[PDB]
Amino acid sequence: PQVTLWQRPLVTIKIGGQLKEALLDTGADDTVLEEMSLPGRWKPKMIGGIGGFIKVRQYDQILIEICGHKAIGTVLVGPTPFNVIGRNLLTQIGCTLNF
Amino acid sequence: PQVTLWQRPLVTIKIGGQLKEALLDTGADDTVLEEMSLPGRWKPKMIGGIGGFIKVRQYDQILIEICGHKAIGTVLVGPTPFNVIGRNLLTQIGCTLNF
Ligand SMILES: O=C(Nc1nc2ccccc2[nH]1)c1cccc(CN2C(=O)N(Cc3cccc(C(=O)Nc4nc5ccccc5[nH]4)c3)[C@H](Cc3ccccc3)[C@H](O)[C@@H](O)[C@H]2Cc2ccccc2)c1
Repeated sequence: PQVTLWQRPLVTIKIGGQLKEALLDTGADDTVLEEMSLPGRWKPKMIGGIGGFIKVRQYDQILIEICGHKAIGTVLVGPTPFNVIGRNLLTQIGCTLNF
Repeated sequence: PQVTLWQRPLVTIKIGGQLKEALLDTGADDTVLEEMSLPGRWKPKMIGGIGGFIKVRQYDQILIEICGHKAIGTVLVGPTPFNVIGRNLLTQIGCTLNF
């Protein structure tokens, strides 16, 4: 659908059997989610934002359903203030910007 | 134009007589630019991001031209790693997300 930006572009995701809301974030290269229960092995990673750097657990091959749309990719789980869907997944659900 | 998200959505802006490149960022509420010479009066502000919070100077009613589109708005200048156009200006140039 089309989303204007007068509000935050929030969507529902289902991940790991849990329902969450997340921002569709075109500035973010990677998807990063607040700390939560995911099955599996992960590897530590460090990522940067405004404010500085944080350490996150990287999970690969995770299935996310964003709106109805399923995608599989790497997810980083970490101390973010908000769940953000980044370009790695936005690409898979066919998201574009238009102006 | 429509922009797909396989690469960072960068655009040229002109602000304060100077030409810069900036990311179109649907997840950012506010616009935040690296340190630069703006004239005028400003206010301290702190904003948060992934990584922590930073202190910035807020300038109001500044003209930006982003592509050939003029907008006036608040801009925050400070130590971001990259210039970010946030939704406060994205709404003025008519930007939309579509999937
Ligand atoms: O993959 C990422 N990295 C990365 N991959 C890697 C791979 C390998 C190694 C290292 C790596 N590193 C990555 C993923 C997600 C987010 C970010 C960092 N990231 C933000 O940090 N941000 C804060 C941001 C940016 C601009 C403006 C604001 C804003 O207005 N805030 C605000 N607070 C306030 C308090 C009071 C009053 C007014 C206020 N206003 C906020 C928001 C996301 C966000 C939104 C809400 C809450 C938390 C985070 C932007 O949307 C994002 O695109 C982006 C912007 C940005 C992009 C690059 C550099 C710096 C910044 C990076």
